Amino acid sequence: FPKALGYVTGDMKELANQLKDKPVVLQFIDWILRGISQVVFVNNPVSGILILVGLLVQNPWWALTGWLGTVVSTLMALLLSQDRSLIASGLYGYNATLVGVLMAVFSDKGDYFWWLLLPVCAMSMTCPIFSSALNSVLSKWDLPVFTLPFNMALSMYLSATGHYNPFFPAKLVIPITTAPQISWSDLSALELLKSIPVGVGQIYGCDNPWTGGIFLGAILLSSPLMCLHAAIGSLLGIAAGLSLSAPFENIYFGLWGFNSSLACIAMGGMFMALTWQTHLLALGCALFTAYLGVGMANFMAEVGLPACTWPFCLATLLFLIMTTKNSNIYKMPLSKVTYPEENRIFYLQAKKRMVE
Amino acid sequence: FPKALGYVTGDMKELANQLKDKPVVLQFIDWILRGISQVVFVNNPVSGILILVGLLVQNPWWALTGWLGTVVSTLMALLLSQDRSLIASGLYGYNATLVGVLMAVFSDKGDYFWWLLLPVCAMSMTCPIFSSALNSVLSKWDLPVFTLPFNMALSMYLSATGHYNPFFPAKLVIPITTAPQISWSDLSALELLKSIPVGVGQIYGCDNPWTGGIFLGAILLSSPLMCLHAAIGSLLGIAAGLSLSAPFENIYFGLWGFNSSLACIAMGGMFMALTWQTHLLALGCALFTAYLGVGMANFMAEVGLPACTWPFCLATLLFLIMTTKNSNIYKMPLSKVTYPEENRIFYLQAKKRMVE
Amino acid sequence: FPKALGYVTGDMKELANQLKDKPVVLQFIDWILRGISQVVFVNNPVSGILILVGLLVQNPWWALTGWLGTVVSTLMALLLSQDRSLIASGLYGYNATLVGVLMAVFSDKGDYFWWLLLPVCAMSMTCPIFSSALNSVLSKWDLPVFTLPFNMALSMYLSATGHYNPFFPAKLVIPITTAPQISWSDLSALELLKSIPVGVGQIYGCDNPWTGGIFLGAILLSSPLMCLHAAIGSLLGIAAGLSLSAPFENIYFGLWGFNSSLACIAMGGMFMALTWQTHLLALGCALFTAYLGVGMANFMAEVGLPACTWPFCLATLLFLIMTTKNSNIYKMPLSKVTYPEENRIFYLQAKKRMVE
Ligand SMILES: CC(C)CCC[C@@H](C)[C@H]1CC[C@H]2[C@@H]3CC=C4C[C@@H](OC(=O)CCC(=O)O)CC[C@]4(C)[C@H]3CC[C@]12C
Ligand SMILES: CC(C)CCC[C@@H](C)[C@H]1CC[C@H]2[C@@H]3CC=C4C[C@@H](OC(=O)CCC(=O)O)CC[C@]4(C)[C@H]3CC[C@]12C
Ligand SMILES: CC(C)CCC[C@@H](C)[C@H]1CC[C@H]2[C@@H]3CC=C4C[C@@H](OC(=O)CCC(=O)O)CC[C@]4(C)[C@H]3CC[C@]12C
Ligand SMILES: CCCCCCCCO[C@@H]1O[C@H](CO)[C@@H](O)[C@H](O)[C@H]1O
Ligand SMILES: CCCCCCCCO[C@@H]1O[C@H](CO)[C@@H](O)[C@H](O)[C@H]1O
Ligand SMILES: CCCCCCCCO[C@@H]1O[C@H](CO)[C@@H](O)[C@H](O)[C@H]1O
Ligand SMILES: CCCCCCCCO[C@@H]1O[C@H](CO)[C@@H](O)[C@H](O)[C@H]1O
Ligand SMILES: CCCCCCCCO[C@@H]1O[C@H](CO)[C@@H](O)[C@H](O)[C@H]1O
Ligand SMILES: CCCCCCCCO[C@@H]1O[C@H](CO)[C@@H](O)[C@H](O)[C@H]1O
Ligand SMILES: CCCCCCCCO[C@@H]1O[C@H](CO)[C@@H](O)[C@H](O)[C@H]1O
Ligand SMILES: CCCCCCCCO[C@@H]1O[C@H](CO)[C@@H](O)[C@H](O)[C@H]1O
Ligand SMILES: CCCCCCCCO[C@@H]1O[C@H](CO)[C@@H](O)[C@H](O)[C@H]1O
Ligand SMILES: CCCCCCCCO[C@@H]1O[C@H](CO)[C@@H](O)[C@H](O)[C@H]1O
Ligand SMILES: CCCCCCCCO[C@@H]1O[C@H](CO)[C@@H](O)[C@H](O)[C@H]1O
Ligand SMILES: CCCCCCCCO[C@@H]1O[C@H](CO)[C@@H](O)[C@H](O)[C@H]1O
Ligand SMILES: CCCCCCCCO[C@@H]1O[C@H](CO)[C@@H](O)[C@H](O)[C@H]1O
Ligand SMILES: CCCCCCCCO[C@@H]1O[C@H](CO)[C@@H](O)[C@H](O)[C@H]1O
Ligand SMILES: CCCCCCCCO[C@@H]1O[C@H](CO)[C@@H](O)[C@H](O)[C@H]1O
Ligand SMILES: CCCCCCCCO[C@@H]1O[C@H](CO)[C@@H](O)[C@H](O)[C@H]1O
Ligand SMILES: CCCCCCCCO[C@@H]1O[C@H](CO)[C@@H](O)[C@H](O)[C@H]1O
Ligand SMILES: CCCCCCCCO[C@@H]1O[C@H](CO)[C@@H](O)[C@H](O)[C@H]1O
Ligand SMILES: CCCCCCCCO[C@@H]1O[C@H](CO)[C@@H](O)[C@H](O)[C@H]1O
Ligand SMILES: CCCCCCCCO[C@@H]1O[C@H](CO)[C@@H](O)[C@H](O)[C@H]1O
Ligand SMILES: CCCCCCCCO[C@@H]1O[C@H](CO)[C@@H](O)[C@H](O)[C@H]1O
Repeated sequence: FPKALGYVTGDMKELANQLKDKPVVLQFIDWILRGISQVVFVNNPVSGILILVGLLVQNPWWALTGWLGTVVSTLMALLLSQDRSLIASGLYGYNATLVGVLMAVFSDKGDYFWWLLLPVCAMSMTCPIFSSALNSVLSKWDLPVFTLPFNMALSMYLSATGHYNPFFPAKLVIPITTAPQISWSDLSALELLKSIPVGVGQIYGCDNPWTGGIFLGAILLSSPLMCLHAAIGSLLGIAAGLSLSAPFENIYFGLWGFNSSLACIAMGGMFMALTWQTHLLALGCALFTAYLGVGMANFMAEVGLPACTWPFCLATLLFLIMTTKNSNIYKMPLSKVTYPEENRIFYLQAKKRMVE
Repeated sequence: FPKALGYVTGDMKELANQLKDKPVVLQFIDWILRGISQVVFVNNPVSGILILVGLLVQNPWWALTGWLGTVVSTLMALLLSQDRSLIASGLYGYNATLVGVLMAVFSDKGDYFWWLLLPVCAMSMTCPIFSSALNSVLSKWDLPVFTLPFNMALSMYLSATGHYNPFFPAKLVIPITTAPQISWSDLSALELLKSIPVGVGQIYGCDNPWTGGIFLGAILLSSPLMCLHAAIGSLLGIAAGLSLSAPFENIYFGLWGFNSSLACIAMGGMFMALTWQTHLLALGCALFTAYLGVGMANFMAEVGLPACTWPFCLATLLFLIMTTKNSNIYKMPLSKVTYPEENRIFYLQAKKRMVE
Repeated sequence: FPKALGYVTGDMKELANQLKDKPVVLQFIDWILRGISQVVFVNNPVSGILILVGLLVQNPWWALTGWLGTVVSTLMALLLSQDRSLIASGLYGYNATLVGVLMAVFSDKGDYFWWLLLPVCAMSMTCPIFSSALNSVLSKWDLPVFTLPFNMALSMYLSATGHYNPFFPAKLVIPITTAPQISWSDLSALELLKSIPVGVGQIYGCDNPWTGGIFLGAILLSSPLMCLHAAIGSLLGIAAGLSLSAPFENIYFGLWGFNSSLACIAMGGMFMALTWQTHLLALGCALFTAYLGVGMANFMAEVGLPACTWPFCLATLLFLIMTTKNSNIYKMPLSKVTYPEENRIFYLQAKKRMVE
């Protein structure tokens, strides 16, 4: 356990290095699994395997379409001569992971609608394009693209099909038009506790509590700090939902937790170096993101769309673009971002250099 | 009167300088009052007091929530280590002024719904963040953020609550679905004249004609040119409304005047040096802004939102980003923007330098 | 024929050069006709005459309002001291061409509603402003503005009037709310073939097949490659429509073809040098653009608007911003863009220089 562990924590760069001479198919599978895990900012193929297992526990059909999307986007990125370092760390696959899974989730035709593999492929082939274009812009400000490629691809696909498409109908999204009757005496502490892993699970559209727990274990295996912040951000989404008197069903289903979870991971040591100041900033950002999440869900329902993780992308870019004159609130150079423990060591070293 | 006057015109930089050694609470109150007056591009705490009086004449509850928002945003800006020069000239408070007032205005729970002070605080704490992020982008093109922070915060809050929220319901916004019967014989010249100050008053969501008049006097006290352009832009909004056969009630209520008023102030000597060419350009921009105002009100009503001053921000940024080869149409360096009289002296000097 | 031909192919730069000394009214008419032809990226006044003839075959009223818009925008661009090279090649007129025609097309008052010439003028005067502002941004990334000026002007005008305006009502746009009954046995190969020129004709909102054919001949006269790509992109839009089970009426009317036609022209040798790789990329972009076209039509119908060519602008900017490490997928310097034959000669020369 102690020896074998260190080999599977972090971003497994030793395995990445040892694969560079191995048969190209093994390298490809490594890129697929890292693409899957990058949905939660993790660059680790063992975490990608565990996330696959969680997807399979939720619904093997969604596991299939998410895996298929990852493969097609990775192949497209190669056909289009994208940067190999980005491909090899999964950054040309994770948006198509979300595309495949959530196309399955929002289909109105149910499990194993095999025709769905056509649009799943089609939209997956657009993810590198979306990814390349956005990167070419945002990298000039040293910002990441997050899941903007996925959200653009999905809003476009779901607007194009809609509920009335004869071939690929989507689920009908209906805006609220009555105040939800709220009976606070039925509030269940056990179900709210359960909503924390579910909120993590909904990052991949999964409502099964066991799947959210498996996702948390995947993150934990890569990085304990990231896992802490995933859980905390899910929790903060729950608290926000209750602050706005949201129907308990939606909280229990994790709909208030996946955006704030993603924002809390990103801000809590990932793209900002972890100090007590940026920890509080990440809690603030998670809360803010939950409020933006419900606002965008309402707004998008007026046009028949889900919000998915538009809220996370917009909020987290906003917090990363804000400046301060506080030396302890430090944004990571993207070329130096790995995972919170390591980022913190970099920050402390650079600070000792600043103090010389 | 003549001696004491000069001390209260302009941006009162002598008082700003004399406060730098005074007790920190007096400095803070000065920053609050300047934040209030910056809603109309004025950097003057006496104007901020007069605007407070106008708010109180409209509705003391809105005065309270606007003041509270200004205070919380200013405190947040300090907690977040924002630039002190910007804070001290009110630029980290005015967006939260609008947030506090217009949250009161669009609440469906009426005057003195004390629970409303919670979201008023919450959204006010986001205004520095919105303000910092936007500034970090727009200042690279030497552009101001205008009221984009406020409009983003408010669209997000109002989308998140909506009309059916059990705790903080908003007013219901209903899109038009019948042509308004228009009886032109009832057009009242007295009421259209009255619509000019009301259009200025609606910059802070105030429909009381006395309040609009007090706002005009606040602007006048700081700068006669800015006050002229406020009035003219309100008037141009009226004319636009009539050009589109708008219902008289909406014109009389000032809904056609506040965006074009703001655009006319901004363009008429503030962010462009005042020449006869830029005066005409500012009239054009005010008209354009009124037309964009009604377009965005219709579009946003389709999703349940008011447009507030999205039209002013988008239109005025558009006119400030346009280039010309006309030496007399000159955009002010932001580091040199104070108020139109002074900006014009700078422009004339720089032009004499250009002619040497 | 052989001698006189070469004088009218391409961008007719010899005529442009010989006009520089001629009476200023002839120069102005040349700028008008080039503005008209730039709707399809053509810089050629004979093509502009042929496109006028096609407009007249569709509906002389639309010919009138499109011509009037071109004239007013060109005059405005001069009044505002815009760059003369851009004006003289039609780039300050084509957005107002579309404004005039499509305001006529979406009016609910029918042919020869003479009052419509007021908003046609008004919105045409905004096209240089929109054009200047957008250029000032996009030219920093070496990107064109495409028809974003037109689409912004039109979305703003149509939102401001809407269907219920007492003076300038627009056509009512109704979102889909039932699945279209689809009877595939009635599919007509003759009508699908006819949909190719109609798809080109709808670039100017024209459904008459003869008008689309005249437009294709205008493009052909300037550049055979551009004409090939116009036809192919229209065809690809047809195929997309059938892939999404669109009602045959909409395909036959060319609604699936005009955006993908424009994208295919732009990408197929115009703003990318033409190689077999960029030819395939342009086919992909045309298909992608057709799918985005239907998505934006659905989304915009939820707020009462047409999509017009928002899809073409957004998709083509996206494909032009994507990077690759493929030396054969080469984006043209804007200062070197003329028409595909010539651009290809430039690319081959620069490549021989790269290989030395
Ligand atoms: C969720 C929406 C409605 C509001 C989001 C607000 C948060 C983003 C704010 C509220 C409290 C703020 C924190 C309160 C005060 C502090 C301590 C402050 O530290 C100091 O200024 C002194 C110590 C030092 O030198 O760093 C740094 C900012 C921070 C973490 C703030 C960060 C931003 C926070 C978390
Ligand atoms: C409201 C929407 C529908 C249209 C908005 C149009 C305005 C922005 C346009 C219309 C008339 C234009 C003005 C008409 C002509 C002039 C004179 C022109 O001056 C000159 O070109 C010669 C003198 C010199 O050298 O400056 C400068 C631009 C200006 C003010 C134009 C500025 C822009 C204006 C106000
Ligand atoms: C319409 C939406 C749903 C999908 C749009 C997908 C297209 C944009 C993709 C699909 C097939 C792709 C093409 C398939 C493979 C090739 C060959 C490839 O050439 C090479 O990599 C080797 C030869 C060389 O060195 O150039 C260049 C990219 C290209 C044209 C690809 C360009 C982008 C294409 C057309
Ligand atoms: C029972 C737990 C051990 C299972 C088999 C060994 C896997 C441990 O991991 C091993 O770590 C080594 C580090 O020196 C690497 O060189 C190996 O490639 C790697 O497999
Ligand atoms: C091509 C698609 C855009 C790529 C932009 C990457 C910018 C972010 O940077 C990446 O963040 C990852 C976390 O998600 C880390 O695993 C990587 O080490 C880091 O380089
Ligand atoms: C190849 C790895 C991905 C999973 C493939 C699983 C195929 C299951 O097959 C599906 O099983 C259903 C019953 O469970 C049937 O109702 C469906 O018709 C059938 O297609
Ligand atoms: C069917 C999917 C196969 C994907 C592998 C394609 C790899 C080769 O395609 C590309 O060729 C370019 C030529 O200039 C190279 O620059 C790129 O590195 C390469 O990715
Ligand atoms: C690369 C993408 C390939 C897509 C292949 C689609 C094959 C469709 O297959 C069909 O699916 C239907 C719906 O589930 C079933 O009812 C049919 O039995 C099956 O033939
Ligand atoms: C270019 C694409 C053409 C594909 C034609 C495939 C037709 C498949 O079949 C059709 O599927 C429809 C789906 O709702 C049904 O409504 C039709 O009755 C059925 O005939
Ligand atoms: C590119 C187009 C691929 C999808 C076309 C068919 C999708 C809808 O086809 C579905 O399944 C059966 C397939 O024969 C039909 O009979 C059903 O009516 C329909 O629900
Ligand atoms: C009746 C009008 C006068 C009221 C009291 C004096 C206020 C005038 O203003 C005074 O101007 C001086 C300029 O020399 C400053 O030094 C003072 O601080 C300021 O109070
Ligand atoms: C932090 C929030 C953004 C600040 C950007 C300020 C850019 C505009 O600049 C400011 O304009 C004011 C008028 O409104 C003037 O009073 C100031 O003197 C001037 O610096
Ligand atoms: C402290 C400065 C801000 C203004 C505070 C005013 C408090 C008024 O108090 C309000 O007065 C109403 C009657 O006018 C009552 O109906 C409300 O219940 C009461 O809260
Ligand atoms: C409760 C509200 C109190 C606001 C005052 C907080 C001022 C101190 O907080 C911040 O500390 C930073 C430490 O690096 C400094 O750089 C900043 O200038 C300062 O604003
Ligand atoms: C910093 C923000 C503090 C918010 C304090 C909210 C206090 C709520 O106070 C309550 O308000 C209700 C609505 O007006 C009244 O009906 C109750 O009497 C009153 O107790
Ligand atoms: C974490 C936040 C939990 C706050 C619980 C406070 C409940 C206040 O009370 C509730 O207010 C609702 C408002 O419409 C009413 O509908 C309920 O009947 C009432 O019990
Ligand atoms: C963070 C949550 C704060 C707001 C919760 C309560 C807001 C709605 O509470 C309001 O006033 C009374 C308060 O007891 C209730 O009885 C009323 O039903 C309700 O209208
Ligand atoms: C019948 C076809 C010819 C019609 C009249 C001559 C038009 C041909 O075009 C001519 O080409 C010349 C190139 O040397 C130019 O110098 C002329 O200006 C141009 O008119
Ligand atoms: C002022 C409005 C924006 C102008 C930006 C022009 C950038 C594109 O560049 C232009 O493309 C045209 C094709 O459409 C070519 O005819 C021109 O030669 C080329 O310069
Ligand atoms: C001047 C060049 C543009 C075309 C002008 C055409 C004017 C036609 O005039 C129109 O003709 C219609 C019948 O066709 C009548 O019904 C309309 O009332 C009349 O205005
Ligand atoms: C009624 C329409 C007439 C249009 C012609 C106007 C041309 C002069 O107006 C402008 O004057 C500026 C003065 O600095 C020059 O820089 C510009 O080149 C010029 O276009
Ligand atoms: C520069 C813009 C000038 C606009 C002139 C508008 C003239 C309106 O003219 C009117 O048009 C009506 C509608 O077609 C007709 O019914 C009337 O007979 C005609 O007088
Ligand atoms: C500032 C602009 C004022 C213009 C007033 C012109 C009135 C033209 O006339 C009006 O046109 C309306 C159009 O639907 C009709 O409903 C009215 O009955 C009619 O009187
Ligand atoms: C700037 C305002 C210009 C347009 C105002 C009138 C537009 C609608 O006027 C139209 O035509 C006739 C004109 O008298 C009216 O009698 C009709 O009722 C109306 O349909």
